[PDB]
Amino acid sequence: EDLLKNLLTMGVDIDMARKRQPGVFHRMITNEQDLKMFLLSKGASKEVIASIISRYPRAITRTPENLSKRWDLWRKIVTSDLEIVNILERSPESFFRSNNNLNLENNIKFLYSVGLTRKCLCRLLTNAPRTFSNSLDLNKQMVEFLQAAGLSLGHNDPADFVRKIIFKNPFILIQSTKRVKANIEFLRSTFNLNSEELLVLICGPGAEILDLSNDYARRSYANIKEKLFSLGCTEEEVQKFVLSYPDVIALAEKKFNDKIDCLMEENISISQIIENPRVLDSSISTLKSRIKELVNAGCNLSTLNITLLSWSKKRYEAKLKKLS
DNA sequence: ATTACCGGGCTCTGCCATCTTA
DNA sequence: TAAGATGGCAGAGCCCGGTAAT
Repeated sequence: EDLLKNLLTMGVDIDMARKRQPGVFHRMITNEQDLKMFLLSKGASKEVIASIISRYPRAITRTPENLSKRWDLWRKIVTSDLEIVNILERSPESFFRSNNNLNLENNIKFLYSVGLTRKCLCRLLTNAPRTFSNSLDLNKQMVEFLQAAGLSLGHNDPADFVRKIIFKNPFILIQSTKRVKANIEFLRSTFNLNSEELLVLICGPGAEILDLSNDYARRSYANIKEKLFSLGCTEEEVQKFVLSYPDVIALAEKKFNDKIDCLMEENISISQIIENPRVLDSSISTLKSRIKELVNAGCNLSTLNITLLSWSKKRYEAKLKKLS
């Protein structure tokens, strides 16, 4: 009845909203006013509230009480109201897509029961909020899948692998077990790779790899192989390089290639590059920016130690002064 | 005094398909 | 038999600085 006019006053993108959840508009009762007041109660700007609703309309169908109990359960994990406003601005659906506050509460029990610390639950929730809308069974699945993979390989107590992984890869619990499995095999296959080596890879420098979508790791490594092969890098060189800096798989193929070229267009050998993988941390902008700075003093780059291209502003800028 | 080695800190969706449920 | 609840998917880095090494 009064619905559409409210949303207009609230600043909502009504057309977008209708298309995302049309069933919300076929309802004889809605709590849009309650919700606005509630969020205003907790710090949220009028604009944010509109954005929120625009993207997840079903939000307006929750009761003040439900909202309050959920919010309080988030406060058992995050410490301030402002921290929660900010999360919801970036990810409304995670808060509003369920209304099962019992299940939420059990997740939290379960996560504690698995040995994670508040510091960690806070980390999950802040970066991977949607963890807390998973059903209990779904969070169990994954956790049991990790435990399994823990003991399937050398690790003495999976309990502590689980934590290492979840700390380093706070996005692990909202990936399918399918996806994660495949990325593990891809790793095992393509490289050495005995249980011990693999474990350290997964908990550490290549933890991101487990979150890559189906066949993306295959296809990015391929492009890495081809691109380096094309430059006279043997396969062995190629492996040592990627195992020493597995992060490089995440880059989009064009981004990797570009980077290689923009360096090498300035007469930096491929050999110089793969022997100092970390230079690829820098953005292309950071790279060319810095490349112009240096050639623009006496440096020839052909024979310079290039580690500095990926140093901090301070260490880099310091060294640049000294070179003029 | 200066570089190497290595690990940390930010990282926070939005959509579509497929069940449940009332 | 329609909404709500849930699972699952593609996407595609950068930067800083403590401490060891020299």
